[PDB]
Formats: sequence, structure tokens, C-alpha cells
Amino acid sequence: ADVLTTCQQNEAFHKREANEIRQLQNRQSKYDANSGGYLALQAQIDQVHKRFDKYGELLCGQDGLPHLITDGDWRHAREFTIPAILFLYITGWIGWVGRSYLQYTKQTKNPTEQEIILDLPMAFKYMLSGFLWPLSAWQEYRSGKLLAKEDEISVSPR
Amino acid sequence: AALYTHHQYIAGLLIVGAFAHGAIFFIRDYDPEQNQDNVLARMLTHKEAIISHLSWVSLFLGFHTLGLYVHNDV
Amino acid sequence: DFLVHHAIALGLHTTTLILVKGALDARGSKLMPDKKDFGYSFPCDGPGRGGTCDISAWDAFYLAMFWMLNTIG
Amino acid sequence: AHTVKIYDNCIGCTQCVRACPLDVLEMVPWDGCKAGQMASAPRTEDCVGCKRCETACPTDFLSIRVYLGGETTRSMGLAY
Amino acid sequence: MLKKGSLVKILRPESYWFNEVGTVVSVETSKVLYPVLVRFEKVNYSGLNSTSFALEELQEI
Amino acid sequence: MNLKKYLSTAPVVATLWLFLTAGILIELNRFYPDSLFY
Amino acid sequence: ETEEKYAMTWSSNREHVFEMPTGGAATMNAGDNLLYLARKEQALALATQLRTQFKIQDYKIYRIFPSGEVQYLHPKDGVLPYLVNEGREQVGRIKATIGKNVNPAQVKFTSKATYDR
Amino acid sequence: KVKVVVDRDVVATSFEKWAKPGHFSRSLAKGPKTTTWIWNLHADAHDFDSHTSSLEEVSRKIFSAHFGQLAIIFIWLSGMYFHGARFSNYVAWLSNPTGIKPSAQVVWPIVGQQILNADVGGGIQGIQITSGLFQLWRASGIVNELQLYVTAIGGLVMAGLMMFAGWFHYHKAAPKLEWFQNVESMLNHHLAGLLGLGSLSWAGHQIHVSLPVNKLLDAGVAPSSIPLPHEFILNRNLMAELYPSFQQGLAPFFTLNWKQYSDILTFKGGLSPVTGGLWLTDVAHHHLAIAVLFIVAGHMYRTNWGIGHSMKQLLEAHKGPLTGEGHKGLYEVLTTSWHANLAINLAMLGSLSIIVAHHMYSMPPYPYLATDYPTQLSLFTHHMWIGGFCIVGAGAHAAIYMVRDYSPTVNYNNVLDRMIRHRDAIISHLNWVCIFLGTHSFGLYIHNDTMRALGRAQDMFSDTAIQLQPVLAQWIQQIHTLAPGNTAVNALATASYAFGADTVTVGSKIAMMPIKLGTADFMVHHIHAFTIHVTVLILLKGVLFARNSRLIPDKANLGFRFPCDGPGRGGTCQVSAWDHVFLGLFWMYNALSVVIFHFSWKMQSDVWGTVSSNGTVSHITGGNFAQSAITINGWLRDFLWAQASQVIQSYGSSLSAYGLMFLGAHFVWAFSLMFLFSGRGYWQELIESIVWAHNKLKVAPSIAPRALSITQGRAVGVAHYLLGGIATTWAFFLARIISVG
Ligand code: CLA
Ligand code: CLA
Ligand code: CLA
Ligand code: CLA
Ligand code: CLA
Ligand SMILES: CC1=C(/C=C/C(C)=C/C=C/C(C)=C\C=C\C=C(C)\C=C\C=C(C)\C=C\C2=C(C)C[C@@H](O)CC2(C)C)C(C)(C)C[C@H](O)C1
Ligand SMILES: CC1=C(/C=C/C(C)=C/C=C/C(C)=C/C=C/C=C(C)/C=C/C=C(C)/C=C/C2=C(C)CCCC2(C)C)C(C)(C)CCC1
Ligand SMILES: CC1=C(C/C=C(\C)CCC[C@H](C)CCC[C@H](C)CCCC(C)C)C(=O)c2ccccc2C1=O
Ligand code: SF4
Ligand code: SF4
Repeated sequence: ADVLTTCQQNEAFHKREANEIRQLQNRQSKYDANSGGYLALQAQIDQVHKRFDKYGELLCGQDGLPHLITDGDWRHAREFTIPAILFLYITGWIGWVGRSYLQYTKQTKNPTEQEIILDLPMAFKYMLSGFLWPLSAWQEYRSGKLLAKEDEISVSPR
Repeated sequence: AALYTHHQYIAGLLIVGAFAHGAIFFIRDYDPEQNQDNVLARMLTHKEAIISHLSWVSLFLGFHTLGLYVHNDV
Repeated sequence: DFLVHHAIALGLHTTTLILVKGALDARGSKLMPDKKDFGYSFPCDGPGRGGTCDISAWDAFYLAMFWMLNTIG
Repeated sequence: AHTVKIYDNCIGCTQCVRACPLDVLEMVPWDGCKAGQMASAPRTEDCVGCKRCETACPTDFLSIRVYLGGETTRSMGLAY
Repeated sequence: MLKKGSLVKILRPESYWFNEVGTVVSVETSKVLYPVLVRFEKVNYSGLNSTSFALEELQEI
Repeated sequence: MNLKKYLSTAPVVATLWLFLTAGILIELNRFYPDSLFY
Repeated sequence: ETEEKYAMTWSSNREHVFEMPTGGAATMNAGDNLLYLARKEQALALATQLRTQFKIQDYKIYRIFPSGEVQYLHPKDGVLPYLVNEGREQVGRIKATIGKNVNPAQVKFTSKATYDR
Repeated sequence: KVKVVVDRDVVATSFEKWAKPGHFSRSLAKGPKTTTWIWNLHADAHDFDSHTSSLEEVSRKIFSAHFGQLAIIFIWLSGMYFHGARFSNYVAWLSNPTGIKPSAQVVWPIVGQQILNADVGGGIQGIQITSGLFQLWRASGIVNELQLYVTAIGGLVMAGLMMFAGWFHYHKAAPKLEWFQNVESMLNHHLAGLLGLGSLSWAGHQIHVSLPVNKLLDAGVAPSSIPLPHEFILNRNLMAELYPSFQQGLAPFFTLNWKQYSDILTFKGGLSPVTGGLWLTDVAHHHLAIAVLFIVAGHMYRTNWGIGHSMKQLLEAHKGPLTGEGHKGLYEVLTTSWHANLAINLAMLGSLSIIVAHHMYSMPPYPYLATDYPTQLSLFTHHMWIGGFCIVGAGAHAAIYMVRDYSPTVNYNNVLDRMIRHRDAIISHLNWVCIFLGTHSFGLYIHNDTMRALGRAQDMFSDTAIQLQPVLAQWIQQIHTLAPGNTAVNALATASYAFGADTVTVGSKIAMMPIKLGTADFMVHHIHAFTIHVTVLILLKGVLFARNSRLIPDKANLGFRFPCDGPGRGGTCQVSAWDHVFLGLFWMYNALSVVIFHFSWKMQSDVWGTVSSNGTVSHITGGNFAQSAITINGWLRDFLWAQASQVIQSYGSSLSAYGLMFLGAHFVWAFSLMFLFSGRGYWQELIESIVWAHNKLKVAPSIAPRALSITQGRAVGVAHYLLGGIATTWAFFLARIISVG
């Protein structure tokens, strides 16, 4: 592969690192060593080095910018697959505990009042119970509690 | 450039028209009794499933495409 | 090319959504269960039932044209 | 002219007749509902198609329905 | 056999509450076309929560 | 008790929860800046 | 003249200040009143005002044709239309509900509408 | 007759109603069944005359809400002073006003946003500010951060006092209706007490603090070396050194030997050659003269001592043979309707914001304002927008008056009634004037675009072809140039260098100079006449037809704000007075956009720029306005395309936030079109399918999702259109002028 190379071995990537430091140093040249302007610009220079070193392990285009592989290849798992799993775990949690609370409110006397004025104790109960939502969701699916029946859902005339 | 653009705008007008005549067909020509439980009647039967999933994919693409461009711009 | 292709996918799906919603709701919705009696193109069913501007299947054509132009853009 | 129809689910509430700014509608005796009366549309030559009647109708779905038809000086609400 | 409090499933397609369960409020004794007043929790698009049905349009659930 | 009901109203809980959420994300980017991958 | 006009007659005990449906304040006569209006809706809008604000019930609205014909319009039977009155024959009734209306396909290339049973 | 009367402990201070959303409305108090309720809660929260029928209870809410507004203004001002004190280069800027860029916002280092901490100078990195606070604070004599800190603390104490007073005058001591209806008393106090004593007390600050501090600053004394303001008050010798009249003290005031104060109170006109600002001795004298005028003016109206005018008697006296009962009833109208008053007050306050915009650029009142082009452009543009919004608001409240508060009995054959009785004549003539102005103003641009495109420059409306000289404006410029020593005998210089005479420079940069009017200026003025006449058409039509038309004879019954009266009568969308305001906003946006574009380009082309040692003026866009601003293509190319260069090239620089906001604002503008071009019927049907999917997964909310109301769709549409459109220009302007200015 000539289109993608390791950023560590990519000359365009090294050039971008040098350019970004040079721009920050050209700004830093107008400040007197001990000044806040100098120290702030020096902090940014230190983080430029740390960033380019960190992204060295990624694949880089001819542009000298990190390009992410999202095809399922395990060598790039950290780029998409692991963030993807984490995303779905967090949002599955948010959705699940939201559904849990919503189901609670429909058992109360004024369901609509519990949607605009939260029962915080009950909200907390469902929110802290989201951590095994995939098993919880599986158990509701297996038990026929996840889905409403086609018979029971309102539809417009066809 | 002229020919690519010309033909994609014609293609765009044609597909909107196709769906327009699809809608007109359903109002003026579609008889439920003569299509009982066939593939066409079954489309109407789960129209909410179809529309809700098209809504989902549109939202997904919109959030993440705009999201990634705006990430890049910032 | 990745990003703009997802822009193109967004445009195809949304234009499709408007046109398909237009076609499958053309005969009627919960808001207007007798829409087929008013035909393809009519202004609205007036400000009752929350308001009904652009409820006709023709109105879906009108809205889809903006998305078609945007997408071909 | 516009066409105004009254369907059998009319509960004779009179709200459509009260709402009509053109005096198109009136209440007539009828045994079909407990109210003992049904909406009627005898003067649809004066109907402007404003659908204030439909807005006022409490039944699900509507018991009064306005089908906008061929435009006239009267139906277009023209004072010239 | 419907009375005040009976749970009924709606079979009227143009109804906002088609397939929904309502509660029978009253059944009109006098020979009227739509004698069963049914109440729902959901409001329709006009913000109303009841309408009258014929017996044939209801299923005692 | 009425003040607690107010603080349980949609916009207050949304404001406070999204403030907390924004704080966590901001603080993660302060301590773990420039995370382009896991 | 060329088009249809509307005469509105009413009686008042007092000289009430009222709003013209064409805009601006007017004073009705303590006795017989006659206004010419371009639209039936203007006459009825004034009639609503007279009834609600000034409790005037004896208003009469006429259509004047350019031929010279005078057609009494409102209240048609002498009783207000929202009060059920004997001698009124139902117009526009359709049997059953809107749900029983047929498909446009079934009525294509015919005089019939979907609500024609 | 004029008396204080209040009800005591009228409303208990309880959180009970805070936990009851929509307590204030009988319709909302029952709580939501649909999402429409959530929007309605917010749309109705401040519509006090919808909540209660009691004018007293409305008045008391208004008075208390006003204290809430002042409290917030005090927090905002306090903020501006505190940011000046804590996060600014103000002190450094005082020592180098021409070299250092004012900055009073520092961003935190997170996700790389510290790029926005620009190299502004004065030993900080931050966002360059365009509010003109430094020029204001310098004019006020503020030289150190302690003075700014103490003002910021003072601001928070005033914010606290406003909150206490708002709470107090609603919950503890609520004035009765008859208190509020004391319009004569209110006007005496507001004229003599607020404006008169405001101007007198400010003139006091200027003579005692601003004058001495600025004289020493302008001489080149180090701001740290300048005596603190109180030393000028304590030591009169200190003051007498700077202004010798202070030797004679107050004896020349009481004895009418006022010429003795010729040093402190002047009529110089023109500008300081040092600061490019108005002479503060002119401003101090202005404020003294105004103060007297206002204190005298506020003795006009009868209160408790017989003397003074009845405003009722004045209005009823102004009756002629052509205008029926004249101004009879208007006293009753304006003492019984808050909306009537808000209509007038917004019209005048809005119109004032626009006058302020014009007067402040042309007679730069603050030192180093004139040559801070970002601040000049920002202040003009800002005050134009605030003015535009207020004038459209005047239309809204005039129409709300017509629907809710108007009675034919009060307005019987008076000027208001008589206007309604020829609304057809008024609107037909204004319609005509709009078509005449539009064709003969915009048509000249289209003619010109066409002739230039066809290679027919000699057939154009231009300075070099068919000339349209604004000869009346040119003639008025001449009169104002000839004024000093002639028709203004004691004036040493012109009111404004905009009219003629000299080019004022501060360093190398042009503060002000004669603004020459040619064919391009004639043409754009007729565009402004045009856009203002149309806006008036829309809003005035809204007011005169708010209650009825031939189309909707009972429109008042439908109310101020309603979507339509259905598709009948051919279709009645947007007949309501509210919908006229909606349409008025777009035209106000159109009108004012062209005003601020006219300003930006004219000033860059013909006014702002550098003067060399030789003394040759080089303008920012080198005089391209005269030949480019006579075609739309010239506006597109030489203005938008050319001047957008700065905002679109801003990425990777300290101005990158403007680049981002430029795109962000375009996005919000475009997003608005979704709401403006569509109808809720489509959206409610889409939501039905989405609700189906939620029902299928048993996650449908009890608060039923609704499409926005027809009116809210329009409200959302115009709000995003204006936000997007205005913020786009904001980003364009600030990026452009911070770069080239
Ligand atoms: C618990 C809340 C919850 C759950 C489980 C779902 C679940 C779903 N939504 Mg829904 N949605 C919600 C809230 C929720 N939604 C809210 C508040 C809105 C108004 C903004 C919507 C608007 C909406 C639209 C327009 C669409 C969906 C769709 C969907 C489906 C596809 C996945 C998706 O697009 O989600 C992502 C959802 C969004 C981006 C919308 C916003 C989600 C909000 C921010 C989450 C709110 C969480 C809540 C406040 C938690 C409180 C709990 C606590 C009190 C304990 C899925 C059934 C799609 C569909 O029909 O697919 C078939 C679809 O087109 N939703
Ligand atoms: C730039 C212009 C613009 C944008 C951004 C949208 C966006 C959308 N349109 Mg609209 N549309 C437009 C113009 C636009 N339209 C025009 C001119 C018309 C002709 C009238 C239409 C007519 C139209 C129809 C008929 C339909 C759409 C639909 C959609 C949705 C498509 C799916 C999607 O992308 O979801 C992702 C959502 C977005 C990209 C919207 C922006 C989300 C932002 C970025 C999140 C902001 C959060 C952030 C924290 C800031 C908060 C601000 C703060 C003040 C609270 C999306 C909401 C369809 C739909 O609803 O599908 C489900 C649909 O049927 N549009
Ligand atoms: C300090 C405690 C306090 C308490 C417990 C009360 C209690 C009450 N007040 Mg009183 N009042 C107070 C202080 C207080 N008030 C103050 C300081 C003022 C002067 C402003 C008033 C002036 C006042 C008026 C004019 C009225 C009341 C009313 C009421 C009653 C209903 C209030 C409600 O629902 O508000 C809940 C509302 C809020 C929490 C929103 C407040 C918004 C603030 C003022 C401005 C927000 C700043 C800014 C715009 C935020 C922008 C943020 C950004 C995201 C956009 C309730 C009995 C009303 C009534 O009907 O009584 C019979 C009524 O009409 N009060
Ligand atoms: C000298 C008398 C006086 C003064 C200075 C004012 C000033 C004001 N009134 Mg008016 N008012 C007065 C008499 C006065 N009133 C009388 C007699 C009546 C009954 C006839 C009214 C009835 C009235 C109503 C119904 C309303 C006002 C409002 C206002 C405010 C208008 C907004 C504004 O311009 O903010 C300018 C702001 C400032 C100058 C800062 C705050 C000033 C505070 C309040 C103190 C000023 C006076 C104090 C003696 C200063 C001491 C100086 C110090 C060096 C010792 C303004 C603060 C409106 C308002 O907003 O109320 C809250 C309003 O709705 N007034
Ligand atoms: C470029 C966009 C555009 C244009 C050209 C128009 C044009 C007009 N608007 Mg509209 N308007 C617009 C956008 C626009 N609007 C938008 C976006 C909105 C929504 C907010 C509105 C909402 C609106 C309202 C609410 C009103 C207007 C009014 C007007 C008219 C003002 C009077 C006038 O100048 O007529 C003259 C025509 C022009 C200036 C256009 C071009 C003139 C050319 C250059 C000269 C003549 C050419 C010649 C005859 C052509 C012959 C060629 C042919 C033989 C082939 C004018 C017809 C008002 C009105 O009707 O006033 C009486 C009015 O009240 N508009
Ligand atoms: C649980 C629960 C929820 C219930 C949601 C339930 C019903 C979801 C229903 C799903 C439907 C029926 C079919 C789903 C179809 C799944 C698709 C067909 C995904 C195919 C995978 C692709 C093809 C990835 C390929 C690839 C991978 C493998 C590797 C990559 O690197 C490359 C790509 C190319 C991306 C809520 C909503 C209430 C919220 C709550 O919070 C939790
Ligand atoms: C890749 C490839 C391949 C394959 C491919 C394929 C297989 C394709 C497909 C394709 C397709 C498969 C396409 C599609 C399309 C479609 C469309 C475009 C649609 C449309 C539609 C419409 C528009 C409709 C309408 C309507 C309605 C709505 C209703 C009624 C009726 C109607 C129907 C009219 C091959 C091997 C060859 C070669 C190599 C490569
Ligand atoms: C897009 C569009 C809609 C659809 C838009 C709607 C229904 C508004 C969308 C609601 C937003 C997304 C807010 C809802 C968010 C919830 C409050 C949940 C918040 C969750 C956390 C952020 C706290 C209309 O209803 C409409 C009506 C009339 C004319 C034009 C249009 C129109 O253009
Ligand atoms: S409003 Fe509806 S139910 Fe009532 S009388 Fe009229 S048609 Fe019948
Ligand atoms: S505003 Fe909407 S509902 Fe009203 S007439 Fe127009 S399109 Fe119909």
C-alpha cells in the first residue's frame, strides 16, 4: 500500500508537525521568555509534539494526515471497533433506562406530569440499573415484554 | 461538466416524477379490494415501519455526516 | 470521497423518505383519514386538528423537489 | 360551489352551525342521536369553504365535511 | 354486553383510537345510531378524549 | 419540597444533566487531549 | 348595480356606537336601521356583533340582485339556524361515517363522488 | 390628585407555582397531553393581558418585570466592567490606543480553541472586542482596573437592588392602576428627573473627571501619573492649572457671567486632532444645555399644584375642519392600553437607535473610536439592527392594540377612526409608491447591469454617463460646511467632517473626512427609501386591517395571532396582524442589510484608510464604490466576493471563530427555509410513523408528539432566518474589518 503508510514513516506528516511548531514559534518570537504569551504558546508546542508522536502509529495518506480504517480489521480495532462498542454500550444504556422510566410513568396516576416533572428517585433507580442493559433487553425480548403486538398499535387507514 | 450536470438534474426530475405518479396512482387508481394481501397492499399495511426506518437512516446519515464535517471544520 | 458519498446517501434517503411518505400517506393518515376523497393536490384541510398545511401527497412532491435539487447539488 | 356533507355520527351539538360565518348550516329534527337534532347544509351556495364548521365538530372522525369545489364570486369571498 | 366501565377495542378505521382500548362511559338505551360513549387517555388532534361508537365498531376486551 | 419539584422540572434537570455531561467530556479532553483513537 | 348587494335592516331602542364590518365607528339610529354591504359575510359579521354586544335579535339580511329582485336570506325561517326548528328538511346527509366512503378508483370516469352511497 | 396608592402583601413568596408549570394560564394550568403545551407555556409566559382581564394586575406584572430587565442589564454591564478589570489589555491600551487592539475576552485552553487568544498586544492574548468599551471608559476618565472592578461590584449591587425592587413592587407593595395612569407626573419626572438630572449629573462627571483626565491623557501624561479624579475635586489649583475658569469658582454661574466658562464649555465643533473624537468640552456643554432643556420640559404637565398642561386638554384642543374630532379619545387610549404605549415607544426608541447609529459614526463621540474601524462598523451595524427590530415591534403592538384594546366608542370620528375609514386609500397609495420606488430604484441597477454586460457603459446611470447627482444632499452638505461663523456664528468648525472641510487623521489613519455623494449614493438612497416604504406597507397594512377586511369581516374575533381562516375565500393563510409582523421582519432584514452594506462599502471605499507623509489618501477599497456600487454585479463581486476573502481565509488564525460562525450562520439561515417553505400537515403525518415505531418498542411518550403549530412554524422560520442572516453578516463584517481595519 503506497496510498496509506504509518504516520511515523510519512514525510508529509513530519512536515505538518514542523509547520505547526514553526507557526507557534513565529507567534512565540513576539513574546519575552517568562511572559504568559510565551508560556501559553510553549504549552501548545509541547502538545503538538505529544499529538504527532501519539498519531505516529496510525496510517497516513499522501496529505500527511491520519486516515482511519473501519472495515473490521482487528489491527485498527482502536480506531473504530472499540469506540463503536463503547458508543453502543453508552447509548443503549441511555435508551434502555429512558424506556424503563417511561414504562414506570405509565403505571402512575398522572403519566404526563412525570414526563415534565421527573420522579428523580425513580429516574436514578432506572439510570443506575442500565449497566447490564443488553442482558435486561435480551430477558425482555425472550419473555415477550420488549415489543407491543401489531393488534394493539394504532395505524391510519390503508 | 455541462453533460454530467444536465443529465443528473434530468435524472433527479425523473425520479421525483416517478414517485409523484406513484402517489397519484395510490389515490386515483389503487383499489384495495382488487389487491387484497398482495405485495402492493402489504406496502400500505407496514407503511409506518417503512417510513420510520427511512426516518432512522436519514437521521443517522445526517447527524454523522454533518457531525464529521463540522468536527473537521472546527 | 467517503464524506460526500454519505452526503449523497443522506440526500437519496431523505428525498426518498419525503416521496415514499408522500405515496404511502397519499390515501390517508391519522391527521386526515379520508385524504383520498380530496385527491392528489389540495391546499390543506384548514387550521382544525392542529393545522393541516402541506398535508396532500402533491405537497410531498413539492417538499421532495427541494431535497432533490439539494442532493443533485 | 363547495359541497358540505353531514355524516350519521353527528351528535347534534350545534357547534358547526354556531361557527358558520355564512349561515350555510342549520339544525333539523332527527331521531338518530340523543340530542334529537342533526346539522344540515341547505345554503352551500353561500359556503366560502373556511372549514370553521369542521374545526368546531367534536366527533372522531368529523360528522361535517367540506369538499372545496368550483369557485364563484360568493365562494372566493369577493366584495368586488 | 357493554356497561359504564367496560374496556373496548376500537374497530372504526378513521378513528384516532383505532386498535386502542377505551373505557365505556355510557350506553344509550334509546334507539340511536352511535349509543356507546367511549373515553380514552390519549387526546386526538383536536385535544378531545371521547366519541360515540356503534356496538359493531367495538370489541369487549 | 416545592423548590425540589421545580428543580425536577424538565428544563432544570436537562440543564443540570447536560452541564454535568459537558463537564465530564470537557474534563476528559483537558486530561486526555487529542484522543483520535482508543 | 352590476353585482349582488346585501341590505341589513334592524331596530334599536338606543343610538349605540358599533363597528362597521368595513372598518370604523358608526352610530345606529334609535329606531329603524338599513345598511348596504357587498358580502353576506359582512352582514352576518355585523349581525353577530348586534346580537352579542347590543342584544338586537330583530335583524333581517336581504340579497339585492342588479335586476331589482330582493331575496330575504337571514334568519331564513325566522328562527336562528343553531336552534332546531320544525319545517326544516335535512340537506347534505350521508348514511354511516366517512370511513364507509368508497375509493376514487371505484368512481373513476363517473359523475359519482366517494361519499355518494 | 397625583398620589401614591399601593396594595400591601398582595402575593405570597412561595415556590408552589414554580412546581406548577403554566399556573398563569387557565388553558395551561391543567398540564400537557401533547408537546404543543410545552411551546404554548413559553409563547404565552409574558402575554400578561391574556392571563388576567384586570388592567391593574397586568400593570403590576409589567412594572415588576421591568425591574427584572434592569437587574439583567446591570449583571451584563457589571460583566463588561469586570471583564475589563480582570481579562483585558485596557490599562496597556490607554498607553498605546492606536497600536494595541482592545481585548476583554480570554478563552480557556481546551480542544485547541486557545488559537482564538489573538496577539492583541498589551501583554495578554484574547478576542479583539468591537463594543467600543475601551473608548467609552477612556472618555469616562477610567485609568486603572480598581475603577473598573468597583464599577462591576456597583453593577452587581444595582442588579441586586433591581431584583429586590421587582420582587418588592409585585409581592409586598404593588401600586394600584390609578398610580400607573399618572402620565402627566410620569412625564414630568422622566423629562426633568431621568433625562434632565441624568444629563446634568453626567455633565458633572465630564467637567470634574472626564475633562481633566482626558486633557492630561491627550497631552501625553502616563495614565498612572494622572491624578485620581477626586484630587481634581479636592485640589482646585490642580483643576485651575488645566481650566483657569475654576479659579473664579461658581460665582460666574450665579452671576450670569457664563462666558467665564469658555474653557470648560465650548462650541468648537469638529474633532480632536489627537483622539479623532468630539471635544469633551463640547460634550460637557451639550449635556449642560440638554439637562436645562429637559428639566424645563418636565415642568409642562399639571400634577398637584394647578399650574401645567392637561395632556387630555392639549389632545382635544388639536382639532381642525379636515380631521373630525381630531385627538379626542387618544388620552383614554394611551391611559388604558399598555400595547398602544409599547407601539409608540418602540417606534421612537427603534428610530432613536438608527439616529444614534448615524450620529455616532459621523461625529465620533469617543476618543480613538473613529480610527478603531472594527468598533465604528460594529456600533453602526448593531444600533441599526436594534432600531429595525424595535420598529417592527411597534407594528406588532400597534396591531395588538387594534385587536385587543381598540373600541369604536373611544375612537369615534377621531384621527384613528378616520384613518381606518380610508385604509383602502392609504394602502393603495403606499402600494403604488412601493412599485414606483422599486421600479425606479432597483430598475436603475438592473438597467446598469444590462448596459455594462452589453458593453454600453455610456448608456449607464453613473458619474461618467447618465448622472443622477443627489443635488439636494450635495446642497445641504455645502450649507453645513458654510455654517461655522455664518448661520452658526459661534461654532468654530462643522458639526461633522462628513459634510465637508478637512480630513482628520489620528496617526496615519483617517478618523473622518467629507463623504462625497454621487450617482451610486443617489441610487442606494432610493433603495433605502424603497425598502422602508415596503416595510411600512406590510406593518401598516397589518395595523389598519388587524380587525377586519373585505376578505375577513370578523378578523378581530379570530385574534392577533392565528394561522389563517382556512383554505376557503380562495385561501386565507397569513391574514392575521401577527403574519404581517412576520412578513415585516423579512423586509426589515432586507432594508437594514442594504443599509449596513451601503455603510461598510462606502466607508471602506471613500472614508476609512491611511494618509501618507506626502498627504495622499489611500482608502481600504481604493474608491471602487462610485463605479462598482451602480450594478448588482459590482455589489456581488467588489463587495461580497472581495470582502468575504478575510472570513473564508480565517481558518488556522485567531479570526477562525468568524470563519466557523460564517458557515454556522449560513447553516442556521438555510435550516430556517425547512420551516418557512413547509407545512405542519406533512410533519404531523411523519411523526405518526415515528410514534408507531416507539409504540412498537413500548417507548412512546404520554406527552403526545405534535408538529409545531402553523404559527410556531412561521415563528421558528423567521427567527432562524434572521439569526442565520444577521450572524452571517456579523462574522463577515468582523473578520473583514478586524483584518483590513
Ligand atoms: C427514552 C427515550 C427514547 C428511546 C428509547 C427512543 C428510541 C428510538 N427512537 Mg426516539 N426520540 C426520543 C426519545 C427516545 N427514542 C425523543 C425525546 C425524541 C424527540 C427528539 C425522539 C425522536 C425520534 C425521531 C424523529 C426518530 C426517533 C427514532 C427512534 C428509534 C430508532 C433509534 C433512534 O433514532 O434513536 C435516536 C433518537 C434521537 C436522535 C432522538 C433524540 C433522542 C433523545 C435525545 C433521548 C432522550 C433520553 C431521555 C431524555 C432519557 C430520560 C430517562 C430518565 C428520566 C430515566 C428508537 C425506537 C427513529 C425511528 O423512528 O426509528 C425506527 C426516528 O426517526 N426518535
Ligand atoms: C441546511 C438546511 C436544512 C437542514 C440542516 C435540514 C435538516 C433536516 N431535514 Mg430539512 N428541509 C430543508 C432544509 C434543511 N433540512 C428545506 C429547504 C426543505 C424544503 C421545505 C426541507 C424539507 C424537509 C422535509 C420534507 C424533510 C426534511 C427532513 C430533514 C431531516 C433529515 C435527516 C437528518 O439529516 O437528520 C439529522 C438532523 C440534522 C442534520 C439537523 C441539525 C441537527 C443539529 C446539527 C443538532 C444541533 C445540536 C446542537 C447541540 C445545537 C443546539 C442549538 C441550541 C440552540 C439548542 C433533517 C432534520 C426530513 C426528516 O425529518 O427526516 C427524519 C424530512 O422528511 N427536510
Ligand atoms: C425570590 C423568590 C421569589 C419567589 C419564591 C417568587 C414567587 C412567585 N412569583 Mg415572584 N418575583 C420575584 C421573586 C420571587 N417570586 C422577583 C425577584 C421579581 C422581579 C422580577 C418577581 C416578580 C414577579 C412577577 C411579575 C410575577 C411573579 C409571580 C410569582 C409566582 C409565580 C412565579 C413562577 O412561576 O416563576 C417561575 C419562573 C422562573 C423561575 C423564570 C424566571 C426568569 C428570570 C426572571 C429571568 C431569567 C434570566 C434570563 C432571561 C435567562 C436566559 C437564559 C438562556 C438559557 C436563554 C410565585 C408566587 C407571578 C404570579 O403570577 O404571581 C401571582 C408574576 O406574574 N413574581
Ligand atoms: C426622578 C424621578 C424618576 C426617575 C429617575 C425614574 C426612572 C425610571 N423610571 Mg420612572 N416613574 C417616576 C419617577 C422616576 N422614574 C414617577 C413619579 C412615576 C409614577 C408617575 C414613575 C412611573 C414609572 C413606571 C410605571 C415605569 C418607570 C420606569 C423607569 C425606568 C425607565 C427605564 C430606564 O430608563 O432606566 C434607566 C435606569 C437607571 C437610570 C438606573 C436605575 C436608577 C434607579 C431606579 C435610581 C434612580 C433615582 C435615584 C434617586 C438616583 C440616586 C442618585 C444617587 C447619586 C444618590 C427608569 C429607571 C420603568 C421601569 O423600568 O421600572 C422599573 C417603568 O415601567 N417609571
Ligand atoms: C428578489 C426577491 C424579490 C423580489 C424581486 C420581490 C418583489 C416584490 N415584492 Mg416581495 N418578498 C420577497 C422577495 C422579493 N420580492 C421575499 C423573500 C418575501 C417573503 C418575506 C417577500 C414578501 C413580500 C411582501 C409581504 C410584499 C412584497 C412586495 C414586493 C413588491 C414591492 C413593490 C415593487 O417594487 O414592485 C416592482 C418590482 C420589482 C422591484 C422587481 C423587479 C423590477 C424590474 C427590475 C423592473 C420592471 C421589469 C419589466 C417590467 C420586465 C419586463 C420583462 C418581460 C417583458 C419579459 C415587489 C413586486 C410588496 C408589494 O407588493 O408592494 C406593493 C409587499 O407588500 N414582498
Ligand atoms: C436494545 C434496546 C433498544 C431496542 C432496539 C432494537 C429493537 C434494535 C432493533 C434492530 C432491528 C430489528 C434490526 C437491526 C439490524 C442490524 C443491522 C443490519 C446492523 C448490521 C451490522 C452492520 C452491517 C455492521 C457492518 C460492519 C461491521 C461488522 C464492522 C465494521 O468495521 C464495518 C461495517 C460494514 C460497519 C432500544 C431502541 C429500545 C434502545 C435501548 O437503549 C436498547
Ligand atoms: C453491483 C453489480 C451488479 C448488480 C447490481 C444490481 C443487482 C443492481 C440493483 C439495482 C436496483 C434493484 C435498483 C433499484 C432502483 C429502484 C428505484 C429507483 C425505485 C423506484 C420506485 C418508485 C419511484 C416507485 C413508485 C411507485 C410507488 C411509490 C407506488 C405505486 C407504484 C409505483 C411503483 C409507480 C452486477 C452483478 C449486475 C454487475 C457488477 C456490479
Ligand atoms: C421541521 C418542521 C417540523 C418538525 C419539528 C418539530 C416537531 C420540532 C422538533 C423538536 C425538537 C427536536 C425538540 C424536542 C426535544 C425534546 C424536548 C427532548 C430534549 C432532550 C434533551 C436535549 C434534554 C414542524 O413541526 C413544522 C410545523 C410547521 C411548519 C414547519 C415545520 C417544520 O419545518
Ligand atoms: S359540530 Fe359535528 S356533531 Fe355537532 S352538530 Fe355539527 S356536524 Fe353534528
Ligand atoms: S395557513 Fe395552512 S391550514 Fe390555513 S388555509 Fe393556509 S395552508 Fe390551509
